[PDB]
Amino acid sequence: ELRVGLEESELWLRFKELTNEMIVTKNGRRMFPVLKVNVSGLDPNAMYSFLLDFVAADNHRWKYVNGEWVPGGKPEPQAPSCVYIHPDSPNFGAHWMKAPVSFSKVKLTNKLNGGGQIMLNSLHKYEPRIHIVRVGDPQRMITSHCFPETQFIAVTAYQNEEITALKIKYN
Ligand SMILES: CC(C)c1ccc(CN2CCC(O)CC2)cc1
Repeated sequence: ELRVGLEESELWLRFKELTNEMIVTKNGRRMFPVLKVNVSGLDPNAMYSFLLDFVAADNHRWKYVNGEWVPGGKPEPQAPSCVYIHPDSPNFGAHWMKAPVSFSKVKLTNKLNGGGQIMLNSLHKYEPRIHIVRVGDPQRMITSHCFPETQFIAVTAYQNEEITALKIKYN
C-alpha cells in the first residue's frame, strides 16, 4: 500500500498550534520548517517524479488583530498554478523510499520574477500538497496527498512574535 508520512510532524504541530506563517518575498524565501516526507509502497523498480503545490484553504483572507488570526476580507483571485518539481525527479521508487524526501529548496514568492518559485497571495492560508507522477505511464497515473499539519498563512512579514521566536528557536 502507498503511504506518504509527514516527517517532523511534532515540529509542524508546534507551529500549527500558533497558526503557522511563511514569509513570501520578491526573490523568494525557503520554508521553515521544510516539508519532508517518508514514502513506502511505491514499486521500487518504477520511475516517479515528485511535485509540490499549495492549495488555497479558504474562501477568505486572514488578518492578525489583537494577537488573533481572524477572517480579513474576500480572497484575491487564485495565485497562478505553480508546481515545484522535486530536483531528484525522475527517479526510481527505491530512491524515493530509501530516505526522507525533502523539498528544502522550494522558494515562496509574491512576485513572478522567475526560477522554480511558488507564487502565493499574502494573508491567504495554503495547504501543501505532494503529487507522485508515474513516468512513462500512458494513463499518466498521479497520486496526491495533502498535509494538514503543514497549513500556513503567507505573510510579507511575521505577524505573531511567537512565530518569529519559534523560527529563531528551531532554525
Ligand atoms: C524537537 C522537535 C520539535 C524538532 C526540533 C527540531 C528539528 C530539526 N529540524 C528543524 C527545521 C527543519 O526544517 C529541519 C530540522 C526537528 C524536530
